[PDB]
Amino acid sequence: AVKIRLKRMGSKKSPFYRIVVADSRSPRDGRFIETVGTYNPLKDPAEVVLKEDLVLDWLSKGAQPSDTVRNILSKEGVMKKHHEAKNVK
Amino acid sequence: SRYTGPSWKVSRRLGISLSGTGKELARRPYKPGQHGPNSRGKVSEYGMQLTEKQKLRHMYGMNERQFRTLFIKASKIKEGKHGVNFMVLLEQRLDNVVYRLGLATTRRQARQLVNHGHITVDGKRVDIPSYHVEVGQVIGVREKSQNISTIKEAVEATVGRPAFVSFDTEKLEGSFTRLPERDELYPEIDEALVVEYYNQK
Amino acid sequence: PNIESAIKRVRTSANANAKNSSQTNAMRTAIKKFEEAVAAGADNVDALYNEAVKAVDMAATKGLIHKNKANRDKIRLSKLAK
Amino acid sequence: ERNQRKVYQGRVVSDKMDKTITVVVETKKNHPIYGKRMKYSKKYKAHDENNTAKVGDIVKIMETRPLSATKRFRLLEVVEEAV
RNA sequence: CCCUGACGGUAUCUAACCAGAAAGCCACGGCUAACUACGUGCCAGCAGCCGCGGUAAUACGUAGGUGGCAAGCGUUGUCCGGAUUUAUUGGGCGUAAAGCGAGCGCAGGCGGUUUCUUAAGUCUGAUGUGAAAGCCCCCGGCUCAACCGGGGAGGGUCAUUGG
RNA sequence: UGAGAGUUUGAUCCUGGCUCAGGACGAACGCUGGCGGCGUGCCUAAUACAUGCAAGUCGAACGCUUCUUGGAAAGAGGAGUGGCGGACGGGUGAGUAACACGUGGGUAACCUACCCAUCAGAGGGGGAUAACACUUGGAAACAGGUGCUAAUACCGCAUAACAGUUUAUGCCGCAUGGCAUAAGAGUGAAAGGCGCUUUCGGGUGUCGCUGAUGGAUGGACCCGCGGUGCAUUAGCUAGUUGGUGAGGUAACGGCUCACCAAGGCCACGAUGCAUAGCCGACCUGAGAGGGUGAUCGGCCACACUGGGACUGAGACACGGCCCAGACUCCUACGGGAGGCAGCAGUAGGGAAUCUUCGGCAAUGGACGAAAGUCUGACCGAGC
Repeated sequence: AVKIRLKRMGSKKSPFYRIVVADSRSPRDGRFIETVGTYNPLKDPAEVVLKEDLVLDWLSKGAQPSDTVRNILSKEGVMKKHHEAKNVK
Repeated sequence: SRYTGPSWKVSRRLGISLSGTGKELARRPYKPGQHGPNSRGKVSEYGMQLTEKQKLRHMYGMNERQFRTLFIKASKIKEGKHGVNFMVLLEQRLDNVVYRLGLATTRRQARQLVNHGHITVDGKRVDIPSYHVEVGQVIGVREKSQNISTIKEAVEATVGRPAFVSFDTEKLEGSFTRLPERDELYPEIDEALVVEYYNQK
Repeated sequence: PNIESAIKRVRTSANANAKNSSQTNAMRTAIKKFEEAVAAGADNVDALYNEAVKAVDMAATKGLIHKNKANRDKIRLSKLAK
Repeated sequence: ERNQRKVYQGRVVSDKMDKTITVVVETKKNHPIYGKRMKYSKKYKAHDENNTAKVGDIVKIMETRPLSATKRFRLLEVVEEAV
């Protein structure tokens, strides 16, 4: 059950998140496999940076996003590309 | 803490004016206390390095932790010397900028003006006196309420305006043109005794 | 036990143990029943070889021996009779 | 098989056991505080299909998998025989 | 399109009023910056090491003054430095501490000149790896700073393969 | 980026010890205290633990039963059979001087639920049981007996070999051997639920079910080298070291057996005794070094003390079972119950270390088609 989920990295009331691919048994801030982009809930139009050439490779191997990761992966047009590669060939 | 004492005993103990040449050492140029006029024998070469350090620390009214951190920071430049870069970083603090510009007579008055929230850099207010003013930033006088008694009068009587300070007396904007030099800055005390004082800290 | 779900696991696993042991003993006696007839040199010797093979195979689909144990078993028996 | 195991070199030391020989591989390594180079030795056990090689031989061995409680190597070839 | 905040009427911003509520701890004979009075009389006491105290004590106890730091200041305990005082870097053995009373010798350590060869040590190139956070370098965000984020270097006595 | 000083003498130079001037800390205590921000807070007894909470969920797998609106459909409760989860997350450092850990490799000796892809199936039968109803013994915890009942619960019969194994062929590798193709022999599975079209339509969407192969992810085993004191600790081993075969395991192997032999390790420190979780890192130093392994991340070990297995993809199991032991508690004397090194909290030890708080709004986790339900992880507040 590989996942693609968020990981908290702020101070106390100014949170920040790294987008990371981890085994689902791991702790939220513990071990992971690799990091895939960044996400900032402040900064009114929220800031996303991500590689999007590893997201498409993990997605095709059975990794699965959480609910917020799917929202910010569709705002970037990554889910459409998965759609157009899988069920189109 | 900062300091509130008689501020003039301080100059009589360093042997330097500290207040824009306005004379605290006019009468009785000796030290305070009973044993003032009756001086005594020589002073070590520890007393000399301590006296130089205290001269510089009391010039700009700061505390010992902050003085030492500023000194440690100036040591990471490696472009020039280490006492020159120190005494130049010392000048770029928002209190000296208000003193040099001319909106205040003393440095204590300038400190209270920047503490009580009457000045602005680039339009935005800034309240804390240890701020680091960079080169080319017009610091202003809170165009909300610039009609105060003492600021007005202390803009008129310009005792000293330097060769690195720019200013216009209508909008009340000033800025540093570029960084100063030792010839332009107290070539009287030191920067080598102070560097040695921190070798064995 | 304290937790309600820990109390159910006790009876569930007790029942699983009961039937698991029953079926393992079934398999073991089938195999031994073949061995005691190949050590005698008796007529009706290929039929019980077949039956022992089938016994092992069925135990492997009931989650009782892994799958490699079954390959090992069928190999050993094959080298004894056929 | 594109991955490769480890081969070594040494002189045979014991040949009493049946099908097994001890080979000493020798090397020099330095001292951590002071500089100079000391010599260092460790013994290996290797497998012998027929109890061939004898003492003083200079052999090569290769890493296999557990063949007993202690032996992990096999005998590749004999390079130079003692007389 | 529509729908959800425990913190919490929290941070923050604007108006009026008032210098009014907000400074202490250690030291002052030499090391080591900062001295005069009075009390007491080898007593009462002080000390990190030198050492003070028996009638004019800058060394004890108070007062006035002065020095260092400051919402803290001193004291005890633990560790590294100063300590080249275990010395690879980086010490010594005539008299200061220190050549076994003398030989013979197994293992070990170190070895004259030179031609060809090898490549174990030695030197060097390329590839993999040495997590993240830390120290460090550049850049950026909280009114500044602590703090927070982005991109790098560094760290192996490491492995493989080619000179 | 390498600063020194006092102190042996009547005076000196050298040797030499002792002391001081710098840093830092999970610190304690004396005097004294205005605020905000970010962090930190049982180092001692791995001592004994009152009280509350820390793991459940699914009615779209299945039969029952109670209500609110004699036949009525919905909404809200109750226990039960069945699935999945409870091996994660959270705590502590007692044991351990060894493949435990770090770094570098190997497995042609290996396993892997949920997740992604591919190929092929999904046929036809049977016997029960809890609940429920009645009934016995019980101080209780709880046990039995009779009768009826359901399923994705359970069991046989069919069909499937792409799996393993053996034979021939071709190619190949670092011994054992590996890959691909052809045959031969014995054998092995499976389950429905909710919808759409519904002329009988007999079709179909979706989620589940069985067999085989890959990926991913997680685990297992073997090896080189590296990090502690004592020689006022020199001998240690008898499944011990090797071979033959047999059993056994996911798997190679003295892993365990029967037989055969007499080997193995040690001054390059075996054996024994004492102390210690290991590392990224942290403090100090000009460097080489020296001293620590608290907050945070990774690996390991333990769960009142000591043995064992069972269920399961995975445990020899942190709020599971069985036996023994010490301790505590309830009893009608026949007997029963328990384990804060989870979060708070208490008594005790100590120079010494916090509230018996709010919420799942955010991030992560379990189950469910989903709304959702659970979460002392965690996000906040208090000292």
